[PDB]
Amino acid sequence: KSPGDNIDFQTTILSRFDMIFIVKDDHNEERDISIANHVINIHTGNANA
Amino acid sequence: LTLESLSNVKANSYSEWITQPNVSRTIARELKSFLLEYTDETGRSVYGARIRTLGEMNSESLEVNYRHLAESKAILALFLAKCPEEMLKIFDLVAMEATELHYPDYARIHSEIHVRISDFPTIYSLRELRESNLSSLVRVTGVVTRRTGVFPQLKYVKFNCLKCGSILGPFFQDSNEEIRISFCTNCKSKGPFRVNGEKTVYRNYQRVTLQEAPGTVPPGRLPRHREVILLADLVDVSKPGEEVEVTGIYKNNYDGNLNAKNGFPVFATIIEANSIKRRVFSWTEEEEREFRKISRDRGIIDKIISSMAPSIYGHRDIKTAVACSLFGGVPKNVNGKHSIRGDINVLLLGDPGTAKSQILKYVEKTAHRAVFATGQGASAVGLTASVRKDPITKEWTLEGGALVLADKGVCLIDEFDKMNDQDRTSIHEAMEQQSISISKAGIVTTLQARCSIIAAANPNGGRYNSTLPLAQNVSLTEPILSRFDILCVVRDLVDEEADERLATFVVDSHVRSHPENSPIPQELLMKYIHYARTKIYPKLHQMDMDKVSRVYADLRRESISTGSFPITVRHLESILRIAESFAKMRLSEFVSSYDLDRAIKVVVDSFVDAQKVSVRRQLRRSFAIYTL
Ligand SMILES: Nc1ncnc2c1ncn2[C@@H]1O[C@H](COP(=O)(O)OP(=O)(O)OP(O)(O)=S)[C@@H](O)[C@H]1O
Ligand SMILES: [Mg+2]
Ligand SMILES: [Zn+2]
Repeated sequence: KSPGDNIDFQTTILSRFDMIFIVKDDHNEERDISIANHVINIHTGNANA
Repeated sequence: LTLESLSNVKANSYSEWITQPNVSRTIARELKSFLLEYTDETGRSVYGARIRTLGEMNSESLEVNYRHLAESKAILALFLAKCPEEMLKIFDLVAMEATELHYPDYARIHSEIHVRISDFPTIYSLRELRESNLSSLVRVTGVVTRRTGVFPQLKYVKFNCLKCGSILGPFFQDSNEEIRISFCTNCKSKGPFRVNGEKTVYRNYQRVTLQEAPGTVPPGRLPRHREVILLADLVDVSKPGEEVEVTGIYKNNYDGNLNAKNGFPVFATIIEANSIKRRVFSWTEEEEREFRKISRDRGIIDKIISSMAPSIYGHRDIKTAVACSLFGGVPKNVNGKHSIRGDINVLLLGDPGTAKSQILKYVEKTAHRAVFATGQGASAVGLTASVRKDPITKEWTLEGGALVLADKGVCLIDEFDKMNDQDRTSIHEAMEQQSISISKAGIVTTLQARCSIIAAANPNGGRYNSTLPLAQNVSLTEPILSRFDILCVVRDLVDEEADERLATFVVDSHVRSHPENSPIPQELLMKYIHYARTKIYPKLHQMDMDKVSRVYADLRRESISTGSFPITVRHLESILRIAESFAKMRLSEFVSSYDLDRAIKVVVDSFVDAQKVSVRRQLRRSFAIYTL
């Protein structure tokens, strides 16, 4: 689908924003391992230190 | 005089009889003797022990049993029953002297002792009060509906003269009528005297509306109500909505020019409460040791889950989700910037007749602070915060709603699918940032709404569809479905064996409920749950990391295989949050691998049950290791 087809609003609204980001679901093993490690770091308290 | 001479009366009425000074001092002497010498033939004086206890705890209340006074001094019990005001004043002076003998400096500290008569024999309902009960002692049952704020009432009134400026000595204030002053003793004038509240001493005052309990009311009739006046030590003892027994003097209100609407000289009546008796998550030191003893057992989690909702049969997964929601996790603010929610949100999506309402009621009885709200009905606390003006008082109040009121607690929402837009925005904000922002009537503020949410909903059309997935089965949009940690889909598939035990359970409840006819007991479980929420705060260590990243990577790619809705980071955080509630049931400061595996099982089972029938059969074989 188009980026304007994915949004549930008018495409002219997109023009009013200076920077638009399209955040992607990578669906990769090595990225999932790293992000899981990061979240467990946050929950453990190693991230705070 | 003597007791037999006290029984004989010379005055016109009993009030003027007790009013006589010789009779009054005889009554005071006999009451002092009775307070001193009374025993139950066990070698112990109960009233001496009561005086010592109230002296040691610095109390102004002496609880005196009516049966003890009745068996020993029957004429004094009759005098207390029929003319209670002056009798209670005399025996208050008697008890004050008795406390003075025990403690000499108690008088300067307190200077007042209130005697609470207990176990009055006759019990009246509110509908059977007549004028014969006026100015007499009455014991009535009732449910408290509303109570006023505590107000200062004048007790030792001090005046000042406007001509001289001197402060004139204190006078005791009768609670029945206003007192006034006409002489100065310094100016020898009747000039204008003003009350100064700086030197005046006050007592607490409260008004409580008491109605007849609806069970005792006859069918066609309406419940009668009375106003009960609570004095200094008795204020704020009765929460509205609870049923109590009040003993007090039944008396008339005095109002100017009576009632002009009726056309008859009609008086309003009140109960001046001598005593309040009620028909708490505090643990002792022994209860903590018993909690450690029962938490040392290996099957503590199984036993807690089995103790969840005894009236509910066969719904073990729901009971597990309720146990996680009641125990809760640890909310964590890492380095201030990043915040992670630490309470479990459970959504029970089920067909009608699956006993979700009974589960919500059980959580309400069980949890410390549980607020019940409904989308469809009206007689409940609203979910939206508001600022409202009372149509009578003309005074504005800010109410946070059910979500703010359940802060550090539980919000139980029945009929989740039937909300309007404003409620949907309110619960969306509460599950998003755990706060409620209000900008109304000049008030701009944010209220804390860190409340765990347990909700009950029905599928579209009244029946759940297995071929359709979870998003199509509810009107709930995907972001509000994502905020829930546990998603319990319940369908009553017709199995003859299950229906047999369910029907047997219902019929056995019906038979035992007839008037003519392993689990932790709930009182202990309630305090165990409260202790775990405030004492444990479980944590996990860094070497347990290599497994959770292992399973989560094995999670997501399987969601890639079938094309279902994805496993996000919220599922990992739900795993790590539910595991911190399993370690709270064990009362353990660390999170073990078994609690983590059980949390993985709960999250995976909630994820698979939410799938369509095609996705579910593929997902069950791949995650059979985690589900076991
Ligand atoms: N597993 C069960 N164990 C015990 N009682 C049950 C069970 N399932 C249903 N019931 C009974 O069935 C009745 C269902 O009443 P409610 O729980 O009030 O209705 P509901 O389940 O909330 O569904 P609604 O209100 O129609 S959406 C109650 O009398 C329950 O006691
Ligand atoms: Mg219901
Ligand atoms: Zn004066």
